[PDB]
Amino acid sequence: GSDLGKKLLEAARAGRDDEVRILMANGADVNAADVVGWTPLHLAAYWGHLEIVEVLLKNGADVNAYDTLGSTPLHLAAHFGHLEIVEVLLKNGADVNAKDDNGITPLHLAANRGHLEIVEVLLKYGADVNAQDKFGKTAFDISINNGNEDLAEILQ
Amino acid sequence: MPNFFIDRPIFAWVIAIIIMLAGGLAILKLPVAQYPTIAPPAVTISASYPGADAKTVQDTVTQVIEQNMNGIDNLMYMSSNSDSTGTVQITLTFESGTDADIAQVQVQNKLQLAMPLLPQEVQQQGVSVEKSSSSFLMVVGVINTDGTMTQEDISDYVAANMKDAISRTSGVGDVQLFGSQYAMRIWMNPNELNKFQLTPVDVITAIKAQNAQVAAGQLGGTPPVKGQQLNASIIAQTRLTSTEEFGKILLKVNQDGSRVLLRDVAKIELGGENYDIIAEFNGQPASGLGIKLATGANALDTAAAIRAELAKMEPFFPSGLKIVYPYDTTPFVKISIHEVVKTLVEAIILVFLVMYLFLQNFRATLIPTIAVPVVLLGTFAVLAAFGFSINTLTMFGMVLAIGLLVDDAIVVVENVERVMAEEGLPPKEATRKSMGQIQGALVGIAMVLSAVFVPMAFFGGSTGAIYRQFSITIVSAMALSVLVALILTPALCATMLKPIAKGDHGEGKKGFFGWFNRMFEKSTHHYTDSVGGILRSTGRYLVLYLIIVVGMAYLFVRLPSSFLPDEDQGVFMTMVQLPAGATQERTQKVLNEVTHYYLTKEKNNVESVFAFNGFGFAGRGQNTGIAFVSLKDWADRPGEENKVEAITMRATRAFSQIKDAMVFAFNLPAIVELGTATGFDFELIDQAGLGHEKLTQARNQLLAEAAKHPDMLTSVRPNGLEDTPQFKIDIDQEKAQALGVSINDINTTLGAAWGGSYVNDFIDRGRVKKVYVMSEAKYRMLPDDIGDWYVRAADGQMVPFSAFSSSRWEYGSPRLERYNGLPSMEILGQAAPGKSTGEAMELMEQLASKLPTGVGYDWTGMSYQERLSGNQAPSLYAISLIVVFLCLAALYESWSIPFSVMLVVPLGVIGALLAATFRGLTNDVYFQVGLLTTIGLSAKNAILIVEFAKDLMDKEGKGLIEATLDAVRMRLRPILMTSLAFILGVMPLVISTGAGSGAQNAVGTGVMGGMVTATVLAIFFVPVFFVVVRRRFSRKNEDIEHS
Amino acid sequence: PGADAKTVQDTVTQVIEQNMNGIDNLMYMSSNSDSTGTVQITLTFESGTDADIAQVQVQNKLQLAMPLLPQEVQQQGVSVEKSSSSFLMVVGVINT
Amino acid sequence: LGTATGFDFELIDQAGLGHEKLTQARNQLLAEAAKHPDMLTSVRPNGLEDTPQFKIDIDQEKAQALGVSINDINTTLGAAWGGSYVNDFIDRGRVKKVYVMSEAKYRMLPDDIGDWYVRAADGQMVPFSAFSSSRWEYGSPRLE
Amino acid sequence: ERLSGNQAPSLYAISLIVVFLCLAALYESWSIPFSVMLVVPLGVIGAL
Ligand SMILES: CN(C)c1ccc(O)c2c1C[C@H]1C[C@H]3[C@H](N(C)C)C(O)=C(C(N)=O)C(=O)[C@@]3(O)C(O)=C1C2=O
Repeated sequence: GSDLGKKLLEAARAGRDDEVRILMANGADVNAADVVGWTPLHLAAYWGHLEIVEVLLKNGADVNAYDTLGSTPLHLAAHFGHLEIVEVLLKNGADVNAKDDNGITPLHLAANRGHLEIVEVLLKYGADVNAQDKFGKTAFDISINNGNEDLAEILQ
Repeated sequence: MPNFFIDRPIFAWVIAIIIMLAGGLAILKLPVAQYPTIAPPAVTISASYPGADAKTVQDTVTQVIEQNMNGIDNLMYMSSNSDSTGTVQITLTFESGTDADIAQVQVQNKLQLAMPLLPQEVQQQGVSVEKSSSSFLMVVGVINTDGTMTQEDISDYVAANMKDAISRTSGVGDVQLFGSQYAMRIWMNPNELNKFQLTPVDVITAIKAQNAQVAAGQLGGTPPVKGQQLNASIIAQTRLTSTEEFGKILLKVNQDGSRVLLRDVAKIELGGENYDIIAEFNGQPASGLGIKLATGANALDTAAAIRAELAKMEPFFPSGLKIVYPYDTTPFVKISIHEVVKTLVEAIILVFLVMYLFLQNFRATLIPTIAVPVVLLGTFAVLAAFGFSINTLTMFGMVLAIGLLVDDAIVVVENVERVMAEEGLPPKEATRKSMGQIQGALVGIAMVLSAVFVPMAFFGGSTGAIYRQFSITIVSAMALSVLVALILTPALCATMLKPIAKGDHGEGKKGFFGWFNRMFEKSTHHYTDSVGGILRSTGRYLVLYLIIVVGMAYLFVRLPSSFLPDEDQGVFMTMVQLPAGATQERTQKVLNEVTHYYLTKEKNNVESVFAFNGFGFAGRGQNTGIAFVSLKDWADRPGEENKVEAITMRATRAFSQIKDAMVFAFNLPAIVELGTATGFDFELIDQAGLGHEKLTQARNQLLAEAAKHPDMLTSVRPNGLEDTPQFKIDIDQEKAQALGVSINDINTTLGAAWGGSYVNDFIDRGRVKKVYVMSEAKYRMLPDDIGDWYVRAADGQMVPFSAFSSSRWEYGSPRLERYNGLPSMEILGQAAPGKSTGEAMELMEQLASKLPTGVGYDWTGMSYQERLSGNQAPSLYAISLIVVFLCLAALYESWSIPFSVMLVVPLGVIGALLAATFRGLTNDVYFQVGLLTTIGLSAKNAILIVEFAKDLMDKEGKGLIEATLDAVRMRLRPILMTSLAFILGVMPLVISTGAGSGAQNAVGTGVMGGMVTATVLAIFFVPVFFVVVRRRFSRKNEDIEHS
Repeated sequence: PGADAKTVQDTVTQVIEQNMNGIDNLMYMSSNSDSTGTVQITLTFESGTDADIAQVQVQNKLQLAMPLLPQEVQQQGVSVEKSSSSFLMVVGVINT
Repeated sequence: LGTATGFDFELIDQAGLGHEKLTQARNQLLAEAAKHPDMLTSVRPNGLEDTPQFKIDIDQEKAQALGVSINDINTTLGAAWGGSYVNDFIDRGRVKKVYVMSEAKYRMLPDDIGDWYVRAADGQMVPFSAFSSSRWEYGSPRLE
Repeated sequence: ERLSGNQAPSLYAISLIVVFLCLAALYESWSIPFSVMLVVPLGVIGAL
């Protein structure tokens, strides 16, 4: 990293929109990453800061940045139920089938926590329903392991 | 009583000497300490879970213990933190006055019932229960200047050779080692383990089996066979004692018959029990001891004894081993004793000077020089009687009692010299008459001064603990002063004073004294002339009195209040905080720069920097550190710019440029056992089951609102740490079962390699110590190392961790807080400039009331006490007023005349408020106690004026004005003598700079200001009080003389 | 049971001794560990110490080292007694 | 209170010198003291002197080769020769202990060691003489 | 012994001084107490 990179990261995590905008205006790197490879977009997707996500994307943030274990902001937003952020990310070109180092996709994550509406959005945008993580498991396998009957239906 | 001892001056001397004897004995035997117990008693439970994260610690240890912490007497609140180092501390704080030994025993008994519920690894570390509210007597550091020892070597030497001798020294009560005795460290290599189809499980099993101490019975053991001739012990396996013996533990015998020894899969070395803290003294590896005073011990005795014990070990130290003393409260305590004695010795000299200036003979001068030391010595015996100690507070109690003690001596002696001169009466008979005039009033004064000072002792909490010290000291000195004034000083007046010819006022003396006597006779005439004219139109001065009373109230309301002055204690701290996930090595560079700065740009002021990499006062962690700066003696640091406050601001400014970290310097509190005292201490509490993330959100909400009232609250901030990245690794149960890998082998391999594991004990040079297994560092650093660890399946195949695990980054807490058993987040803060912390606290609660449902709050620490002790000052002093009134009503046999004494109270207060306001000081406890001694003296002056006036009317028939004028003429000289001696005696305290000057300034300037206006104003005002009160409450003729 | 002196001392005596600090009014501590499998650790306190307090504080420190003792020693029961009082009487019992 | 006559001296190992060196130092001090009989008399140790003990070494390699576990070995030796508290039983209504120990005649002399067998993983009975050696040495019957 | 040998002379210095003081009050004299205190060896020699 470097100077204004670090202030943007903490700004995106804390949810300080005006300051994100100010640091943008001053030439801060939208794609500045910390030690684990999280960008401001990672941070804002994880903490659910929808407006910061938009502002970062409007300013050319890599929508498909991956951390050191291969996870993208879409993974985070889908895993922790941030539906509106999942739509914004997909609208801006987020790889709906991105896999982390474990073969895990946003659909696996959304399915594992039961976020039915996120699962439908991801499917609408072309999520491979038969995608398998490193253990051979699909979102369907996840659904029936969780006993989530509604999800199990939707995932054919 | 005075008549009895006038006729027996040797019996009087004998009582004085026995009093002095009892006091000197007390001084050789009383505990000495900087402060008495002031913090509420706290008990701390500490436990350790090696390799555990904060949430694991809290949910397997903290909550289990907390749920058993009920049914404990006098508990005020409980708080805990559980952190990423595997450590939990639960602090239970008890009401002031709780027996801390009982509180500890009850906590221990509740804890011991939850012990079987704790993980075995936590039980094996030892769960300690300690009294944690006492503070360090001294911190000993230990270095090796030869450069030949790591901190682990130094800690082992301290643990094995020094720690217990210290613990055994006279007056020591607790001892904390900076580090650990050696542990046997097995550093595993996962490549070599896999090569031989082995895991940490097999290593741990082989150590337990081959590092064992076996009970084997005896040859010829009982019950024996008939005819047995031999009895002998069977000795089987014994604990291993060396790295070599651990290395040849046999793990395995291969197929070809070759041997896999422990040293073929691990490095083996004596090392530390853990490695979270790097300790350095002036940049060299260090260990040390934190030493606490035993309850009721003499601190001066213990420090000397500790230093002697370490001197006697010094010849048997390994070459280079050096003891250092970065912290020791003993020197500061000695300065306090010396400054107080200095103040007493010179107050006696000043009384000599004033006594000679006015009474002009050396015989009269000897009597206060005798009586005052008798009362001070004797006061120690009364303190010994009540269990008190010689401390900063009791000693300043005695310098505050000088004015009252000196006054008793002057009042007795000056009155006999006046009776002799006005009446030509011989010594013995003038003392009998003079004592008859003052004796009843001296006893009423003793009651009245008890009602002034005793209610103080009933304040609650920490402040009451401080006041109680002043209250008991001053009352005991005062009572003893009255006894001595009824026994010894009359007998000394009757036998040492030489007669004065009637009407002789020394006006016919030559030289300076004759000038003085003619000037002071003139002045008394102007004074009584002035009072006469004032008495002609009393209404105008009743309006002036009201102006003074309103001005006092105005000044009082605007004087900022505070707790105890900050002191330059010769030591301060500098905090180091690095970003999330920052490593020990990165924190060490910042501490090195901090250490370099102090030993370079502050070389003249700094003696040492004791830097601790791995803990701070926000919490523990690789990204946190503290440097404790010990300064050269105050003597070698002359100047405002070389005091702690100035050094601290320069350092903080200099460290503003450090980019890797937040680095802040700051002074210690006056009472480090209590801390802060400035500001408030807020607890946000999860009272539904909202969970940590929701609690942080609520906390951030409250913090944002608070920053939007910067006119009310400033610097409101979390006390703890923010969430940090963590590595979340999921074990796939299905794949493990498919491969035939058991979950116990999986979790034990991961835990032992990456967190380390306490296996069992061994014997190192005769002493039992621990064995720990852990991966060598280079195979446990980054996520890619996870896959180099193999676990053996049931079918014997080696399976890499990558086959049955997945992982991801997430956020979680490095330090979880709980308050009274519920998840909590502590918020510090303070009232904005010129605002009351009591009102800042009201805003905090109003903001808090808007937070999401299920979030609640509570106040702790100094703020808890405030909310339970604000209603005290007016009611405790209503009580004091009423009892003073009642005592005065008995003394004068009147319901109205007490008002002419009680109205002098604002006269000293306005000068105290003026002196503190001008000097920019605060209404702190030293100011408050000075107020009561000033009020005490002023009331005593009025009581004797009014007593003389009333007696002149009652037993000599004089009318109101003649009696009032004559009383005021007689009382002028002793009032001025006491006030000149006391004001001078307190001047060194007002201008004091240096060691302890914060306290001395505080007692000095309110007292000096109060003394000035009390005397100047009372000698004109209490005649007005007496005349208007006598005129308003009356019936038949009293303006005119009668028979 | 069945332990030699060195085994007793190095698995029981030292473990307990290392936890015998932070006790009020302790003058000295002594112990012996012998071939019968027995250890006695005697802590002696200043004259005037409340012996009930001294016992309670010793017991509390001991009880923290208990999980470190071999299970066979825990199962025998580790007693903590005031040992400075003397025998009022000794009763013997025989069968004639 | 006891004695009251005389003195009560403690010699203390303050480096890690160990018991044998401490006995030597003690014997040194006792010899000197006996050479001032005008000053000190009857200065003597309060405790006991070192006595022969039977030191038995278990060979870890041979045990592993035979498939005999060390736990079965040490438990067989300890329970038979030292005895072992197993659990509790009820005797006429009152709870009391159960102890297992060898009958006296099989636990008296070194030759008895070899009459004790431990079962290997493969089910064979292995005599203690197969995986152990022993020697006489000196050690303390009472450590202070 | 090593913590209580300095006691007998100082504890009895104290006793001497207080006896003197008590005698001085009884007789209203600093000197007459000596004519009592000097009897102390007279009983001690017979005991010895
Ligand atoms: C604040 N404190 C007393 C210090 C200061 C400097 C230090 O260098 C250290 C400590 C704590 C001590 C506690 C000791 C403890 N014990 C007395 C051996 C201990 O069991 C632990 C533990 N939590 O496992 C340590 O951290 C510890 O080994 C340790 O490494 C310390 C340490 O390194």
